[PDB]
Amino acid sequence: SVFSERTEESSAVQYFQFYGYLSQQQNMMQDYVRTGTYQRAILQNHTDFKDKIVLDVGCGSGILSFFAAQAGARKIYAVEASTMAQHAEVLVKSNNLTDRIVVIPGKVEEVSLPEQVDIIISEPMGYMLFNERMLESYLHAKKYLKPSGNMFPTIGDVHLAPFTDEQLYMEQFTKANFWYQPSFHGVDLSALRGAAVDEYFRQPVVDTFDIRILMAKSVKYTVNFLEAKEGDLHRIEIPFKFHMLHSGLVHGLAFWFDVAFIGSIMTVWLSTAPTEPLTHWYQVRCLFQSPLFAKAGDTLSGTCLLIANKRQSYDISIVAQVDQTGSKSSNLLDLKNPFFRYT
Amino acid sequence: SVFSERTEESSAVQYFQFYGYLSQQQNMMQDYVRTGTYQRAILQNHTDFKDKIVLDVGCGSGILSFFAAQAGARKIYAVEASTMAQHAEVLVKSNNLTDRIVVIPGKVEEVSLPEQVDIIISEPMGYMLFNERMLESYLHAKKYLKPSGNMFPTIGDVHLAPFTDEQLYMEQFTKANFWYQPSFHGVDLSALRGAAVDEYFRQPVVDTFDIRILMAKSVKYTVNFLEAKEGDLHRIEIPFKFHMLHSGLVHGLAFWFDVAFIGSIMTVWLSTAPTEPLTHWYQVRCLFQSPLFAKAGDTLSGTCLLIANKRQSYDISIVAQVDQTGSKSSNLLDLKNPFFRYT
Amino acid sequence: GKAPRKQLA
Amino acid sequence: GKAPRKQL
Ligand SMILES: Nc1ncnc2c1ncn2[C@@H]1O[C@H](C[C@@H](N)CC[C@H](N)C(=O)O)[C@@H](O)[C@H]1O
Ligand SMILES: Nc1ncnc2c1ncn2[C@@H]1O[C@H](C[C@@H](N)CC[C@H](N)C(=O)O)[C@@H](O)[C@H]1O
Repeated sequence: SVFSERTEESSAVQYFQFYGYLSQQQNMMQDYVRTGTYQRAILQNHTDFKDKIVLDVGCGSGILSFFAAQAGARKIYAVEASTMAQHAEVLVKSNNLTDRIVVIPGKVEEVSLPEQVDIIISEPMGYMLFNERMLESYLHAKKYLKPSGNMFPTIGDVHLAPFTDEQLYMEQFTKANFWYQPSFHGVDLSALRGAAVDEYFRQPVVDTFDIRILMAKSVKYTVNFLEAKEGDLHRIEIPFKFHMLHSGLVHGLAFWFDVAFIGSIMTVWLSTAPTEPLTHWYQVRCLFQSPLFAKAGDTLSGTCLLIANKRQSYDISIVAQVDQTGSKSSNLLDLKNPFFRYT
Repeated sequence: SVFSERTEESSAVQYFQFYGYLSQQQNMMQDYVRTGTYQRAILQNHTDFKDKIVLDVGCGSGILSFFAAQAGARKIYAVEASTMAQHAEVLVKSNNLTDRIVVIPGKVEEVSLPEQVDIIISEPMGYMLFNERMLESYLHAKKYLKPSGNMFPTIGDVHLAPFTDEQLYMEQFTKANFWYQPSFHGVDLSALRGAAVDEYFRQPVVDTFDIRILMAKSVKYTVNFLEAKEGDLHRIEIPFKFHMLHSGLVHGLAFWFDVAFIGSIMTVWLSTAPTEPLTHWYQVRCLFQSPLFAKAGDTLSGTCLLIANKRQSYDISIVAQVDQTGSKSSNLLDLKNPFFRYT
Repeated sequence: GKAPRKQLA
Repeated sequence: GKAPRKQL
């Protein structure tokens, strides 16, 4: 299948095992901004659901399909690849909705639907938007979509912006200097210090932060889910040119994202920005191993290049330079192995 | 090989990935109780190393081989199956010990060794001693061991005791009871209440606690690494009969372990007991879904059964009863998936 | 990755 | 398991 083609069997196994935990479904369900906003987007756009056919891609517990039911949908196909599907089925019975929600166990790239749908709903956003590669599954599902049908969410915006955080930066060396000891129980560990530094710098940092670390207004990269194709996400090139609003040492780029549900009645947004209340997505920061000095008014240009891999994530390559000086920094990160820093 | 018959190839990859990181070797290394105790064990029993041949099973950074070298051993084969073996080789060079320590990358089940060894050293203990199934690699390695040659550690003691901790019980219970809600965003979740309790109570709790929570002298299960076959650890049966010293609710069994380095000169013990200073193994608790009420003077009897599995861990079953009332509790725990609660 | 979704308060 | 030894 398209799925097994781009995915190492073992990565898939781990992945659906994770989502097979009620505890992990719960963690997402309890994100109030997330779950509350999904519900509000669907109900306030009741005309996009009333008496409609819906496809819920990766339905998990069923929760989004219950919201589609609450807004008056006639038939909701709820696809789910983990063993959580059997739990979703129990809930459909116990909520007496067996003639309106049909749970279909399997990967959306492999199952069959008995008809085409008016609208597709999903929550496939990973941290940094793209982690997990599930947006490709959401896009793949468009094969089930009637001409002029809709997608909820409709578009995704990724935001990038430069930050200064001297302490975050210096902490990497603090940790690595464990190895800079000539006699750890009599053993000279020094030779591994460089490797230890490199290891820490490859991990994107997942936590939140005060917006005052941001040194310029974000640039955004948009994905239109109505128009995009799966292959558009195999190589994601994000050029940037930042107009520096603050002088200082630039230690990396910060990442967040927003999605919009563009309904017939209204457009509703779900934001994971550091200006908004916290979500279980936090925000993401990728450091430079060499920081860049800039001054307010300078221009920081470069490219963030995301290259999909077979473990349902991306290899991150970031190259940036301060134009006025031509000072430059380049960095490689493993999106599937982040440092979860928070508390 | 014995190893991959035992092990889901997938599990082996992820496992050795984890030990491939310097941060994780650092984490073990900076547990001073562990690292210093091993050093004392080895250095204080210098005659067991002086001019001997040594095998280090899973040498990681090589730290234990360096100790064996400090104690004056002739040759040390340092076997390591993760990519950490590269880093170990760097250290042997930078510490000018190329003539005494030989890194032999590969699983100890699969590699060849030039000669038989006088002694084997390892640190193969997991959570609750047995997690990871590394003890079976360590026992397997005795095929390289000479007649009357030694093991370090020599023996391992697993201790178990009943505990009372209502705050811990309630914390897990409260999480499960998310799935007792009849109207979460309008949705009746309650049919999954039972499944949720099962899943949460399946996870053993890894953290420390005060000895005051314990309600009876511990029961001991011993493994003699000199004598045991690796098949001895496929099915681990631990009967128990606790004479209760306090009245109250028994919320589960707590577990810890000790190992003894039975040297020619002296024995040195490494203990993860809750009476002893903290180590990175903490202690482990298996909670009962429904606690058992006990009077001081009662006997709490039953069996803890560990079935080894292909994900390099154990399925645990704990059946207990208060003899004086016939009040029983049966539980199944997934040792691979603990709840790390600490701090 | 190991834990694709992060635990929230 | 997924994280066989955790932090001290
Ligand atoms: N290719 C796929 N086919 C079917 N289900 C998938 C696929 N990829 C991911 N999933 C599931 O999609 C879900 C994504 C979750 N973020 C959302 C669960 C649920 N819709 C919720 O919003 O609470 C997980 O339950 C995954 O197991
Ligand atoms: N079957 C095996 N063959 C070789 N190495 C192994 C095997 N199983 C586990 N290991 C390694 O054994 C090590 C276990 C560690 N707890 C010990 C590291 C090191 N000896 C230390 O004390 O710091 C890890 O580095 C694993 O990669």
